[PDB]
Amino acid sequence: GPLGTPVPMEKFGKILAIGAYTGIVEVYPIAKAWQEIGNDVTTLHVTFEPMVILKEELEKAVTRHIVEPVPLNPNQDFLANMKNVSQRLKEKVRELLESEDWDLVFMVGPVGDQKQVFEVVKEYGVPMLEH
Amino acid sequence: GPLGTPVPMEKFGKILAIGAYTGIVEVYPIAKAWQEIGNDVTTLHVTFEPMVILKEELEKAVTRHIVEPVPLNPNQDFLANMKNVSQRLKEKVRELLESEDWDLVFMVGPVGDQKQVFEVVKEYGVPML
Amino acid sequence: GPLGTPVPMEKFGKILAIGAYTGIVEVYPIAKAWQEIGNDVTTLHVTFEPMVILKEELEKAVTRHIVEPVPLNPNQDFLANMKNVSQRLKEKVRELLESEDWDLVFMVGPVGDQKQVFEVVKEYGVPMLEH
Amino acid sequence: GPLGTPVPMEKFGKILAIGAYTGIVEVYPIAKAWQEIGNDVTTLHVTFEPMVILKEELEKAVTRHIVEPVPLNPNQDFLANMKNVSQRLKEKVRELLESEDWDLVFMVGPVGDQKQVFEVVKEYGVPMLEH
Amino acid sequence: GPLGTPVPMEKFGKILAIGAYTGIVEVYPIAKAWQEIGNDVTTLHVTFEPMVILKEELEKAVTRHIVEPVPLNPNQDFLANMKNVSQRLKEKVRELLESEDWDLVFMVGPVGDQKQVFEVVKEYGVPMLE
Amino acid sequence: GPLGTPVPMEKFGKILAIGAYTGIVEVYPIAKAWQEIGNDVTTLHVTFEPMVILKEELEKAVTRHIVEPVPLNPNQDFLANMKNVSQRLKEKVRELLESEDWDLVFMVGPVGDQKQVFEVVKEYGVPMLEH
Repeated sequence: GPLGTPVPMEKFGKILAIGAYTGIVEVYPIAKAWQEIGNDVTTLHVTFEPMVILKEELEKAVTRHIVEPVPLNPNQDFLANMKNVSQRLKEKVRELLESEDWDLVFMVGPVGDQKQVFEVVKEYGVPMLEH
Repeated sequence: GPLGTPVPMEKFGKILAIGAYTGIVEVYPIAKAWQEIGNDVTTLHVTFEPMVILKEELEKAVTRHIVEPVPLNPNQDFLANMKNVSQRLKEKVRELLESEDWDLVFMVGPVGDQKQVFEVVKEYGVPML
Repeated sequence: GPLGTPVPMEKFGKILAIGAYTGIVEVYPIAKAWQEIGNDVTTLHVTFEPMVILKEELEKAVTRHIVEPVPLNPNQDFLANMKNVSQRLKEKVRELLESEDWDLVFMVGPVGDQKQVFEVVKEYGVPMLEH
Repeated sequence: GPLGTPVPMEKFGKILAIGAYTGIVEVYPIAKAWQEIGNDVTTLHVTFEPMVILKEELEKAVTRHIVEPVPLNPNQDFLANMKNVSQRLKEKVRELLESEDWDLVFMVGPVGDQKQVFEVVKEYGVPMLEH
Repeated sequence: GPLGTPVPMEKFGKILAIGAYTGIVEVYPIAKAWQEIGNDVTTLHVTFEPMVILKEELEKAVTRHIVEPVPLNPNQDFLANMKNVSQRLKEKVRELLESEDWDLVFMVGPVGDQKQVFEVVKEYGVPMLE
Repeated sequence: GPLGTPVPMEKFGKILAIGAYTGIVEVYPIAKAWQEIGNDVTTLHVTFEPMVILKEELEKAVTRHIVEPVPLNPNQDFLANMKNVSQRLKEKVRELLESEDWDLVFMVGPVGDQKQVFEVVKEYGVPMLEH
C-alpha cells in the first residue's frame, strides 16, 4: 500500500521542511523526527487562510514553524488563487535562503510548486529532496 | 528538478483517474494523454466547494469527469473538514467500483487519502498505479 | 506484471522520440501522449527495410515522423547488419541535433544503441532519458 | 550514461535467461556471469531466422543455449510477423516450465512479450525479472 | 552522496527494528525517530561480543532494546563464526514473532541474513522493509 | 525476497571493489563476475584482524585482492575501534587512487564509511556505486 515519503534519518544540520496546502500533514511526522535526531528544522506551511493545520503541533516539534496564510479570493477561478500561493512561496523561500543559511531543503506539495521552489533553491547552492 | 509523476502510456482499458484537492492539477495532463492513447478514463475530483479547478478542461479531455464539492465549514479546525473530504472520497469510489467495472485506478492526493482509497480498491480486485 | 516505460507527462517543448527496431512500438503511445500534452515531438524509427511499423499511425500523432530503413543484407551474420543500423542511427541523430534544436531526447532500443546515441546527445547539451 | 540492466549476482540455482530479438546481446554478459557464479543458466533466444547472434558464444558460457529462429515472412506487415515470434516464445517457455523445474526466469525484450511471458511464468510459481 | 536508508515516517504500531553487526549504527537514528512518531519499536542487535555498540543510547530511545552477543571463536575462519550469528538471529526472531505480535519488521545487515530473517517473517504474516 | 545488490554486467575496465567488514561477502560474487566479464577488478577488504574472510577465494577470482586487518582493541568502546577501520579505509583508497588509475569504484559497507570513501573518490574524478 501507499506510505509516507521514505526519507533518510541523518543529521543534515539546519533543515527547511516545506509543506504546501495539505502537504504539511505529511511533512509533519518527517520534520518531527528530524528535529529529535539532531536537526535544526524550521517548517514552512504555505496555504490559504482557511486551511492552516497542525500549527500548534509542529511549533512544539521543530525549532521554528512558519505559516503564510494567503487569502482565498472566491471571486476568481481557483487557478488565479493558487498563483498567489505560488508567489508567496517563492518569496518566503527566497527570503529565508537570502537571509539565513541552510544545509537542506525538503518539500511536499503540488509538482508545480516543487518546480518553482527548486529554481529558488538551485539558486543558492542548497541541496534538495522532493516527495 | 521535480517532474510530474512518471506514468506508463498504455491501453489499460477503463481508467479511474482520481485527484484530491489540488492533486487534480497533476492528474489532468496524465488523464488527458491516457484518453488520447485509447483509454476510457473518467476523472474524479474531490475537494472543497471553493477549490474545484480544470472542470471544463478535463470534461473535454476524458470520457467523463466527476466533481464532488464538499462544503468548507469554517467553524471547525481544518482537520475536521478534511475528514469530510476523506469520507466523500471513499463513498464515491466504493460507489463507482460497486457500480461499473474498471481496469485501473490511479490517484494523486495526500498519502492519508491514498491509503483510504487503496483499501476500497484492494476490496474489488482492481489494480492501482 | 511488466508495463511500458513510466514517463513524466510535461511540456518539455520539442522532443525527439527515438525507437530502434521494434522499440518503436513502445515509444508510439508515449510520443502520441506527449504531442497531445503540448510537446512538439518528432519520432525517429531506425530499423531494417522489412521491419518498419506504425509509420502511418505516428505521422498522424506527432508533428513529424522519420523512418530510416536500413537494407537487411542476408549475406552477413546479423551482427554485421546491426552495425549498419547503429551507424544510420548516429548519423541521423547527429544530423538532427546539428540541424534544429531540441529540448529533450528519449529513446527505446538495445542498450548498445542507447549508449552510442547518448554519446551524440551529451555532445550537444540536450537532456536525455534511457533504461 | 545508460548501462546494462543492473542485476544481483547470487546463486538462484537453475536460471532461464531469455532474450527476444536483439535483447539477447544484453542478456549475454548477464547469463555468462551467472553461470560463473554457480548458476545453471540455460538461455533462450527467440528471433527471426536472419537475426540470430552470439549463438556460439553463449553455448560456451551457459549450461544450455536454445535458439528458436522464426521465419521472416516479407509478405506481411512486420506486426503479423512479430505475432509469430510472440507465439513461439510462449510455446517454448510453457514447454520448458512444464518440462523441467526452474528457480528463476529473467527476460529482456519488448514489453509486449515480457507481459505474455510473465503470464506463463506466474502460471508455474517461478519468480521473475525484467530488463 | 550516499545517505541512510530512506524510510517512511508513519505509525505502523509495534516495530521490530533489527541491526546485524555494524548495521545497528544505521538503524539507530531510524528506530529513534519511529518511537518519537508514536511507534512501539523494539530493537534487536545481533553481533559478536566484542562488537556491541549504542546499547545505552537506544535503550533510552526505544521501548525495548535487545542485544544478543555471540562469542567470537578465533579458532575458526570468520565464515564459521558468522554462521553462529546467523543462527542466533533466526532463533531470536522466530522467538519474538512466536511470542508477541508485530506490525512491522525492518532490518539492516548482510544480504545473507536479510534473506534468512525474511524466511522467518514471511512465516508469520508480518510485513517487512529491507 | 531480499537479494544481492543489483549491478550491471559491463566492461568498465579497471574496477576497485571495496568491502568493509562483512560487506566483503556480498562484493565477492560481484567482483568475481566482473573479472570474468573482462574487468580488471582489484578488491579491498578492510575489517578487524579476527574478521577477514574469503581471502583465498577472491585472490583467485580477481586480478588483485587487498586485505587491511585493523587490530581490534578490546579496551575501547566499539565506536572507538570502528574509527580506526574508517581511517585505514580512507588512507588505502586515497593511496590507491593517488597511485594507479581506475575506471570505477564500487563499495558495500556501513553508510558512514560509504560517505567517507565517497569523499575520497569525488576527489579524483572516478565514478562510483554504493550498496
